[PDB]
Amino acid sequence: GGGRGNLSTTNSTLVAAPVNIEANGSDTSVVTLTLRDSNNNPVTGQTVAFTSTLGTLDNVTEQASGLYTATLTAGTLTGTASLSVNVDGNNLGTTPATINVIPAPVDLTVLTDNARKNIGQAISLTVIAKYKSTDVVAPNVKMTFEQVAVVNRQNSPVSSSGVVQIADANYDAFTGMTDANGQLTVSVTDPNGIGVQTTLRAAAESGDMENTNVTFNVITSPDSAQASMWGNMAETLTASGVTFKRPYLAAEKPGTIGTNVENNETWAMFNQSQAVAMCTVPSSSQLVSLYNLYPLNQIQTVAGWPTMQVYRSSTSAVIGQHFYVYMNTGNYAYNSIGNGDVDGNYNVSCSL
Repeated sequence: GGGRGNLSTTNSTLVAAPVNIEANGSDTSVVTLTLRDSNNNPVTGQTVAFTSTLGTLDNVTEQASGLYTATLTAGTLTGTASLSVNVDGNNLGTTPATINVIPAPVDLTVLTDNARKNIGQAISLTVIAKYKSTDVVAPNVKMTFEQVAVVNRQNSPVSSSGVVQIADANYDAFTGMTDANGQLTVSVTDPNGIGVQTTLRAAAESGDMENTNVTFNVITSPDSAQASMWGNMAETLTASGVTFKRPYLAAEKPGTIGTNVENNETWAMFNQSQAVAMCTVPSSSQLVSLYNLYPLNQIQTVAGWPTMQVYRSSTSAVIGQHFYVYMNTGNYAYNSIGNGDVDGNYNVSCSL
C-alpha cells in the first residue's frame, strides 16, 4: 500500500490485453497498472515491478496519468499466468490480473523405427511437434496416446487382444511432453497381444493429432499374407541334421478336406496316404528328437507350431498303421480301432 499508505489497492487496477495467448514462446500481452491513491489521484514517478507465473516480462515503463506498462511474452507451458505488482519492492495488493496461456497449435509427425516387430520386442515411437504450418519445433507440448483401431491381417476388427503398452504401462496411463527439439520418444510393447495391428493416435494438448500403426507378431501364426493374424511362426526347425517344415494353412493346401482350427488359424490336415503323396514324412524318432529340443510344449510356445493334434510319422507300427507323435509331450502311438492311417486327419511336418 506504499510506505506513505496512499496507494489504494481498490482504486488501482492491474489489467492485461489480451487475456489469452498461446504457449508458443512468442505471443505477447500488455500488462497495465493504473496506480491510484485513496482519492483516485494518479501516482506518478514510481518504481513499479511486475511478476508472472508463466512467461517472461520486459522492463516496466511509465506513461501519462500514473500508468505503468510492460510486455509479457508467452513461454512454452500452458496454464494460467497470475500477475502481481510491487512498488519499491513492496507488494501492492490489487486484484491479480490473469492471462490464459492456451495450447499452441501444432502439426504432429509420428515415426516408428520399424512398424512391425515380434511380441517381446519394443517399437521406438517418436512424436515430432512443430508450430502449425511452420518448421519450428514446439517444446514442452503435452502429449497423450490412444488406441483407435485394432485389426488382424485380414482387416477384421479384434477386441480380444491385450492392451498395448507404452513405457511398460497401459497406453492410457502415459503422460509426457516434447523435449527441447520438439520430440517425444517412447517404447511400445504388446506383451499380451494376439497378433494384431494397433493404430495409436498421438494427441497434443491443443487437440492436434496424428496416427501411426504398430504390429506385434504372435508366434502361433505363420508370416503369410493368407494368415488370419500377424505372426512370426518358425518356417522350419532343425534337429541334428533333420529339417522340419511348419504345418500348412488350409489356405495353402486347398486340395485337402481335413482341417483344424487352432491358435486363431485354420490348418490343413491329412491322412497317411495324403501326407506321403505330398512330401517326405519324418520318422517318429526324428519327430521325438525335435520335441526333445523344444520340450514341454515349447514346440508351441517357442516356435509357434500348433500342438493340440498329433503329427504323422513314416514309421510303421503295425500292418496298416503308422505311429503319430504328440509334439506337446513327445508321446507317440497308433490307432488300429479307429483306423488312424485312413480316417485320421492329423498334422504333417514335412522333412526337407
